[PDB]
Amino acid sequence: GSSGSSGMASDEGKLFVGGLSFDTNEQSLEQVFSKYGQISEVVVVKDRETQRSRGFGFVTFENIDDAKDAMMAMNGKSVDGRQIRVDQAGKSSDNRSGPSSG
Repeated sequence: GSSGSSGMASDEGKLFVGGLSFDTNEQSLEQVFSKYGQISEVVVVKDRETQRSRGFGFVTFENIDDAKDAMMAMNGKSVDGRQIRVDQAGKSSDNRSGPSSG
């Protein structure tokens, strides 16, 4: 097929990584994404029964450019001899509030 406008440019900060090796943990990822740029936090989705690892995760970056900066690097990279991919994940979070005065 042939696409016209090749460019989303709608990064929010979170990245969508898939095909992560079981070994790949919240730390490993960071250790890598850290060499590319700054990181805010990591999130490795897991099952509810075995609670091991679904097979994908997401690393939150301070700002937008911060993430996209690393995406252009990981996007189609090999972490420890793998073939995972990286691209704009999107925006997914739940509201939350906390006390101030006590």
